[PDB]
Amino acid sequence: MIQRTPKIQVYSRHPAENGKSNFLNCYVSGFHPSDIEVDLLKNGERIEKVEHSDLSFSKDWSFYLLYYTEFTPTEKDEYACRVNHVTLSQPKIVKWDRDM
Amino acid sequence: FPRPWLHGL
Amino acid sequence: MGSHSMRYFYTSVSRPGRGEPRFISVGYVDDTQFVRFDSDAASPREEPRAPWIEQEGPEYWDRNTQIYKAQAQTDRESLRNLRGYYNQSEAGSHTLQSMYGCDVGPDGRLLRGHNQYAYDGKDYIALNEDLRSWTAADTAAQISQRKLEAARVAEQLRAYLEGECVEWLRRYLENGKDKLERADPPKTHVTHHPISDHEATLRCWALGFYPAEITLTWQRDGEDQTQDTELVETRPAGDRTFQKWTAVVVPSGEEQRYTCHVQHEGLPKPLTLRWEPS
Repeated sequence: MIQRTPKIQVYSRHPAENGKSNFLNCYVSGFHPSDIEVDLLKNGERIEKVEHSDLSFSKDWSFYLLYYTEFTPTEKDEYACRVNHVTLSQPKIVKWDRDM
Repeated sequence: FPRPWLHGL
Repeated sequence: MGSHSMRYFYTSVSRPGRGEPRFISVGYVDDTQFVRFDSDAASPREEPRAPWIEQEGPEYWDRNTQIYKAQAQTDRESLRNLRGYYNQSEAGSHTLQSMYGCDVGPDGRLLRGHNQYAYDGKDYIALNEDLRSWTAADTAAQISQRKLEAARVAEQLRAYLEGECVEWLRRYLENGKDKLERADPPKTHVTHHPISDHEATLRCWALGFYPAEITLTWQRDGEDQTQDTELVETRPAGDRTFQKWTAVVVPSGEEQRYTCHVQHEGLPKPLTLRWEPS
């Protein structure tokens, strides 16, 4: 009713190229209420220098936020976004796929 | 340029 | 085409036991955020969030800061009143959101104004498009409606929306212009991702575009397809621009029967794309 679970997309600013500096984005949207926790992860480990956008909302009143950090992808490093919200019984992890 | 506070609901 | 909007988005959230309700406000011109305020900042003040607004003088930042602080106080009263109208407990958290602003055409004249509210994420009360009357969701909102009518609030909103809203939006567009009046067309391509011996995904990409509004559609044999398609929400790249894709699952060997169709304000004419096995 008055609770909506976040949609999550994890993606780069630019097409990924191993060894070339880029930005990793975790875009969380469609959620209500507004309190939400998000971590960006490198091989399971929280990344410290992560920034986010100012809270805004869509036409249906659901909230959205962009979380982002500089990174340089490689063949083997795995990245992910971990999200908790009152609608989730445990945090949801979505892995970065460079083709989505 | 924002508007002022108005009146409460 | 050629139209523009200004919007302010306010969020007040109560947090019993953890202080007074938070107030946050962001302002946009089209899809470009230009200001913010957050009551939980160490020294709450309206702050610039685009380069072109930094030129405004101290009187602008001071006025607006004082506005938000007053609005925060007013929203806290509204939250109290709404809890009462709904017979709600003092123990829960509730949200009041507010959106207002104006839409203008190429000539700068008002096309329409907006001023509406949501409570716990549900429409509560809205200024009608006449800028004179209100629509209430339920018997609680009818109480607010009577109060707004009594205080003549629609009149004040109409004067702002026809007046300062449009006038300031025009000022932003005129000095802000290089970014705000510039549409950037999407860079487009189709990628191919085998799924099995029998099927492959075709993914039609749109990258680097502004503003956010775009339409991406897959046809088979020139007929719109929604079966076996997936269309992701338009997403921010972080550099003012947006991204989006749409994908379709096709029988392998039939890729050339599929076309992707792209429409965006930055495009002179719609694009049609096919996979090019390079």
